[PDB]
Amino acid sequence: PISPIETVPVKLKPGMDGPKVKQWPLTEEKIKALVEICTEMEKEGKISKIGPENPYNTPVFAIKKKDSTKWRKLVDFRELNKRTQDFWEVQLGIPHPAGLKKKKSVTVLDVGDAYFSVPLDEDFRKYTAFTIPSINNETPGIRYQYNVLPQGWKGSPAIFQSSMTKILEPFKKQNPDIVIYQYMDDLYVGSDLEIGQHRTKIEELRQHLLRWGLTTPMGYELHPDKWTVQPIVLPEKDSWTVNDIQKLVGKLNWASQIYPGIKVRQLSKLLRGTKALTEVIPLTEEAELELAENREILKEPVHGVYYDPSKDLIAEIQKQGQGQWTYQIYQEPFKNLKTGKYARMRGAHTNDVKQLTEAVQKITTESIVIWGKTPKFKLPIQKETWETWWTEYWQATWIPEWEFVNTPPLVKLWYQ
Amino acid sequence: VPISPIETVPVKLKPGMDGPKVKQWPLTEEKIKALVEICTEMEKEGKISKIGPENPYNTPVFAIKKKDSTKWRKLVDFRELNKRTQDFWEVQLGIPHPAGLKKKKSVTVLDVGDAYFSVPLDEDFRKYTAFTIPSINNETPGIRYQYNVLPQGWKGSPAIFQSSMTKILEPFAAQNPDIVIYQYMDDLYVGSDLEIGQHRTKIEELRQHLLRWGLTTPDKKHQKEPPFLWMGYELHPDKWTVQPIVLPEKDSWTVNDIQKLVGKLNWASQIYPGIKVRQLSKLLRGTKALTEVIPLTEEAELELAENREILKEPVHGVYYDPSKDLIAEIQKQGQGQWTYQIYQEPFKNLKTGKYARMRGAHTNDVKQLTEAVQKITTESIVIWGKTPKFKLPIQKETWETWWTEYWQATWIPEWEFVNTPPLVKLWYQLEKEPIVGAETFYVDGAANRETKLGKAGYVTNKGRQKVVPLTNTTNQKTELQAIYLALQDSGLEVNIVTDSQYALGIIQAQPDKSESELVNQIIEQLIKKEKVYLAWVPAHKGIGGNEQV
Ligand SMILES: N#C/C=C/c1cc(Br)cc(Oc2ccc(Cl)cc2OCCn2ccc(=O)[nH]c2=O)c1
Repeated sequence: PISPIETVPVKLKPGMDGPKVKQWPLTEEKIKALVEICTEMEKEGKISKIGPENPYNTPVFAIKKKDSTKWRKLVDFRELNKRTQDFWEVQLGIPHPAGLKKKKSVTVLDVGDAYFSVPLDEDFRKYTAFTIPSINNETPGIRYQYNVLPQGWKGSPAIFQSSMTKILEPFKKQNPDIVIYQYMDDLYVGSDLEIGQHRTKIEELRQHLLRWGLTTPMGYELHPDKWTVQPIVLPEKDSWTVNDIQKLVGKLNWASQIYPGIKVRQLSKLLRGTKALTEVIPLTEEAELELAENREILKEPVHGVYYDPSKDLIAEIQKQGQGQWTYQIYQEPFKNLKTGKYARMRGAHTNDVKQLTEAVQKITTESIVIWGKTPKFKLPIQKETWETWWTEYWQATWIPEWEFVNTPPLVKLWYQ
Repeated sequence: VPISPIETVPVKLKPGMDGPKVKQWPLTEEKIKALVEICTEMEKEGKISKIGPENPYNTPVFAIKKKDSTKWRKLVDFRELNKRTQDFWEVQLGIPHPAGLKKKKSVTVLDVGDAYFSVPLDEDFRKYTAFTIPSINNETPGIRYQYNVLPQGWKGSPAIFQSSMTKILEPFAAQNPDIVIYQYMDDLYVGSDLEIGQHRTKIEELRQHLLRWGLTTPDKKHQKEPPFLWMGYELHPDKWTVQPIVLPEKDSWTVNDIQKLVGKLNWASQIYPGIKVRQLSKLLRGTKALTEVIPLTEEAELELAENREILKEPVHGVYYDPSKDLIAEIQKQGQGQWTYQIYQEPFKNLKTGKYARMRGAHTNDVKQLTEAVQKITTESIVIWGKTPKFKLPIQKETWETWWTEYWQATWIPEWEFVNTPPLVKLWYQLEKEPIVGAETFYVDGAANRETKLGKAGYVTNKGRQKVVPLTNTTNQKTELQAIYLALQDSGLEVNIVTDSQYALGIIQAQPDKSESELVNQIIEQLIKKEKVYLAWVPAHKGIGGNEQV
């Protein structure tokens, strides 16, 4: 391999040093996998062993590709990204098309391998250093740094930008109705075509890229035109106890914060006096009128809620049980950009961590499609547990930022 | 004479920083001669070079007499240089754990002398290492030197030496794959399963190899007969344990004393099953000072007593056998306290350990068990590179009914039920639905947030009403004590209804134990009951409610 022009100069944000993040301990299996992988990548001159004079480190994990038996190496570049990519966001930045979410179908392709063709700027290489950890600190880890553009670093899709635009240009002009957006190592291709026809166009693009030297190792198929903020549902029941009306009034009270108009004032008079919880209550005229106020005002979303590109995206997930989970993506409290639910199977395979991982990946993907950025998650899981088991189910080239929330009181009831 | 033919590691100063300039003219006219001798003997070995005053840099040098007086040693203060030099890769933040080592037929321990002085230093950097022995006096210029090798105490010596040693070893490890070598600082720990004679041979080969590289090794045998007192361990050929731990006896204890105490206890807990640090550590919430005297409690005294009882009879650990299964067993101990043993064999323990929760007010047994399992998973991954088979004192019905309806996501590996009481169980379960015909208490309570006086009260459906006065209480403790009140005044089946999101928060999580006495009482009432249903209604929304101001 040879560079067409000299390596693209890559500097760091002023007053910022390279990432010193420590390497997570690994199982012997994953270590061996990373050792084969890195031996081969070193044989291919993609990476090089480094000395004690390289203080920087960013973690490495071993995750599988799709369903296969091939071990893949995933580097967490989030820190190096925060450091070098914030002004690589502005300088080389790839603008986000706003029409990708309106198209009837969207497919995703992994183009990351392409980055292995381009060499990385020498001066910057020290910052890509990683370590394969030994079991039980019996030896110091194995230390490599990237010679070429590493996957997962967001400087790589920015540097490869021009080339991707070249390769894509003919396909783009031949198909004006197709939206193509590169986020990280992924190509997101939207169309209004029928599913089969969309797959034809997609296979066309695949083979095109393939004969331009771009390898792309049914599949991942998105339908963003089914995506909308999910409304609030008040229960449908034949006979109503006092407790049911309590929950009704409560959920209505919490919901009244989002939408101002609704009022429960006529539903409280049926609970007048001190009732037994299981006492059955009829439904009067006025309360039913205020229920008519209740249901039709909750099926139409709030106004004045707009996305702010400056503010981060925050995603909260709550476990509703039986494999079901719910989520909300929003910048500021009481204002919701995106709202949804997710349902895995009834078991025979899945567990909590699996379902949560798939959920997080889904939500991140949606956010990538819509806002061109990944949300920051508040995760309903113990920190150590996630940090241990998350790589197991992780099928994606990127990683979102995350924290761990310990305290939902009532919200599981309210969002179901 | 240990010179070296080794590739040096390039070193730069922190950007925008020049070399250290610090000077000492006076005193020590006795030790200055020792410095002369030391430096002349260090020059012939090529370790240092005398330099012409071209205006280079300077750092202090002191000659300290060693104890048991025989020879003099030379000390240099590099803190300034270390402040101005670049950052390196962390040599070791960890230690290997003996429980993870593989049992070998022969283990040889070599220590390389003049380790740092046997590794050459980068040329362009050498000027920054310049130190100058003063001259007695009369305004005669002192003798200027600089280091040609890794200076002792320098910032980049351990890492660079580790690298150099690694590379020096690299060919030999390939030539003799049947033996295993570990690097720790200077020390090389070699081991093999082959014949004792073959072992002696290989060891001698390696010794002469290192000596060809300029790294000296013990000339009389390998020395170092097992034990093997290493890093606070006793390493026996077939066994491993902890160096003797002396627990003192005192009339008065300070923060330093309790800290060192809980330290030694922690260090003991790995090989000694049953160690409890909880109350003793609770005494350390007095961290305000250091030399401040802390009076012991009864629980702490009994804790230290039980620990003393545990330590009095020695017990040992066993090494690792990758061809054997890995098992982990957790047993319940005391308030917020758990203990585990990891073993491949029934009576042979790889190690032991403890777990306790220092953070959060209220938590139940299933949760704490889960957390223990997690800690052991992490620990086993770090030590052995895998996750063991867990054997737990919990029924599957229990845990299944736990992680299903627990709001938090959690995962636990393959685990087998073992019956060794106490078995972890659910002491009570709240109803998910209200109780028919059963008395429904409407509870409330409040407090003046200044006077710090409050009231806790209830109004039922059957017409019963009550208000209990409460002194020195806040708004939360009142609305908890209202639930308490409704509990103690109700039959075996009760529907309690509160406007407190706090109280509902505590109760709905279903803690079996807390450190709050009131919450402990509420727990006891919940256990004593049969069917309890907690329900919540928005505060000040004018439902049935209790209004007492
Ligand atoms: N100073 C001092 C000594 C410290 C020290 C520190 C470490 Br880390 C390891 C070590 O010895 C070993 C070295 C390599 C291997 Cl593969 C196993 C070892 O032990 C296997 C178990 N074993 C350990 C000791 C012994 O005599 N016989 C034996 O079979 C020694």
